Amino acid sequence: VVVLSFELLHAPATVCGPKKSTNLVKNKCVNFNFNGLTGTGVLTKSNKKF
Amino acid sequence: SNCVADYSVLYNFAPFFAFKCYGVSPTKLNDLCFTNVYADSFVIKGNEVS
Amino acid sequence: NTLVKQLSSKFGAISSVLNDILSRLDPPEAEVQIDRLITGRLQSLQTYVT
Amino acid sequence: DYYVGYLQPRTFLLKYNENGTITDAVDCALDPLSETKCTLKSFTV
Ligand SMILES: *[C@@H]1O[C@H](CO)[C@@H](O[C@@H]2O[C@H](CO)[C@@H](O)[C@H](O)[C@H]2NC(C)=O)[C@H](O)[C@H]1NC(C)=O
Repeated sequence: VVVLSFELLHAPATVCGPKKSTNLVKNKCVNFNFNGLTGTGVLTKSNKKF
Repeated sequence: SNCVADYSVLYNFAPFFAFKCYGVSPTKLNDLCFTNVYADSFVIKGNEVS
Repeated sequence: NTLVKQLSSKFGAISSVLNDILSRLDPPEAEVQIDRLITGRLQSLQTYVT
Repeated sequence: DYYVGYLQPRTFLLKYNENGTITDAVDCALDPLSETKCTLKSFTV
């Protein structure tokens, strides 16, 4: 018996499946998947002081 | 961790007595990202698998 | 503000984010988690209108 | 000089600035006034 234990928290760490990344598109309404975070919106350059 | 979470190897490795996923579907594991994957390996009896 | 804040509630679901439910679970399971969110959202909107 | 304190489960009201930093905090079980501040989610009552 092997138990694969994990947590899904919008990927603070990745360990992602065999998916292929594409190029970024900015200032357009696009669908997106960022390390599993899934949604639709317009992505812009951020000026938030992270 | 720090790896590509390719789960097709589990289905290719062997047929299993049970493959039961609780948090996710067993066929969506290759689309998701996992913060920390832990594999807990142990041997139990059939009457204890449940 | 209350009506928007209720969007973060799980109402018994694994996640308040619909895309996480659809990404992680196959239709027959996703429908259960989604029905839990729909029920909570229905009471939130009905309370707001009342 | 050396100091040691211990953590406990507590609820805090954390005040953030325009930048991603915490400027103040209220310990919600310290004082009736702090509990009120947490209830209202304000540092002014
Ligand atoms: C928040 O961060 C900014 C820098 O990112 C701090 O500095 C101010 O930045 C603005 C940017 O337009 C300048 O116009 C101000 O003059 C800067 N401040 C000073 C004193 O020169 C800003 O101080 C930070 N805020 C806090 C509360 O720490």
